[PDB]
Amino acid sequence: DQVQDMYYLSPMQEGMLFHAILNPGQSFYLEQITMKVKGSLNIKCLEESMNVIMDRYDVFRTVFIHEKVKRPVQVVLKKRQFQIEEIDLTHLTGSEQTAKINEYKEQDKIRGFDLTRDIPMRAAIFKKAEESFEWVTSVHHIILDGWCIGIVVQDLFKVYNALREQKPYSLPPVKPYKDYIKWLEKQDKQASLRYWREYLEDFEGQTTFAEQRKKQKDGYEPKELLFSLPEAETKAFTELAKSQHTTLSTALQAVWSVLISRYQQSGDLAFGTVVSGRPAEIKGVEHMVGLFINVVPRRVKLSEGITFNDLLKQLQEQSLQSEPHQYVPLYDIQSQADQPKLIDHIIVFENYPLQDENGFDMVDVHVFEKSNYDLNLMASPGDEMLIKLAYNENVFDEAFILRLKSQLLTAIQQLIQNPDQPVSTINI
Repeated sequence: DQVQDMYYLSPMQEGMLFHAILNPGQSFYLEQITMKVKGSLNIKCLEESMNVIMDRYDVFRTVFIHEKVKRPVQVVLKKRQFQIEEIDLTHLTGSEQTAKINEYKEQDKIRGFDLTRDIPMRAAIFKKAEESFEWVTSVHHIILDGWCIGIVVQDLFKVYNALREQKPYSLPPVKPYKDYIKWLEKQDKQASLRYWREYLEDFEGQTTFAEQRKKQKDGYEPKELLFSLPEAETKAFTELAKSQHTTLSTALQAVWSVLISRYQQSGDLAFGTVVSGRPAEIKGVEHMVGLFINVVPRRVKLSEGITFNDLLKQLQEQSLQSEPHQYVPLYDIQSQADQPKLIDHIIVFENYPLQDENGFDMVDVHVFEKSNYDLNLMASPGDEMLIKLAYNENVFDEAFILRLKSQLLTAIQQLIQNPDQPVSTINI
């Protein structure tokens, strides 16, 4: 028997499987990480390590069954042999190499995975010269969300550097993903839907930045504007969040709420927020690897005279309230609102972005994921906080995105200088 265990899918996994099967070739749920290596890499040993990781993390050994079954199940296989696709490009010119690697990345996006058979993760390493490699890893988020990859990479290099130097290693114990499925089977699914319904009671709908949306035919032209919050502002922003017993993520969502209240001319608004999805009742949940994070609606109410510190408190409390119900798929929430466009942009605060020795230099790490919203506000910590506006240029002009950058920066500065004044006083 190849099967170690078999159990049901989380609601989000089930939604993901259904949409993946029905929309093949479209890059859904696919993350592609490109690592450019400069230095010595022991590929054979890297492969050995990957297979240690295969046995360490049950999600990599999981496949899915949906045919001739009453309800889909995920099956953990006792052992699965991983193999790196190693490609030697050394006999090609530099332009040939790049074309070769882009060709691979483009066909890889279309290929996706057959979730009923494949390991939902693969790796190709391209050798371009003696000490230069390009290492493309693809993964399906039904087994591992984007905020988990770092954990796995860290363990992979720990195994790798021990194996190559012939040293012993030990790794901390990790709970299996089934433990999260078991936690989910104790939750009251109807109470969680009721939570979202009541939270969203009487919320009416909103096209964000409607007067700025280009009304063109459908299509996605992905663009990005990257910028940073200067260190002194970043410091004061962080101090304010700490002093108010909240997070940088919540503080940024609060500032964004003020900006959107002005464009929408309204005090009742919504946007999507990526939440961790990790239940505190699950001892050791921070070390688990699998699909946890979710996009949920954030609804913000701005009354007359509300201050920034008021807003920080309103959002911090609702985050905590929401925590037992973060497993509900957005689709099911939107159906409880008879509003398929309840939200149309999101805010993503990523504490530990993969994109910032082992005997080599990591020259660059780039992440690709397909875009599901026409505007995405993305931020990560640092001495100067890193902010990205990722948008669909077929909808928003670059000039408008640039105005949004200067408004966000001036709104941060003004709300941290006067966090106890009505946010209606801020000049944007």
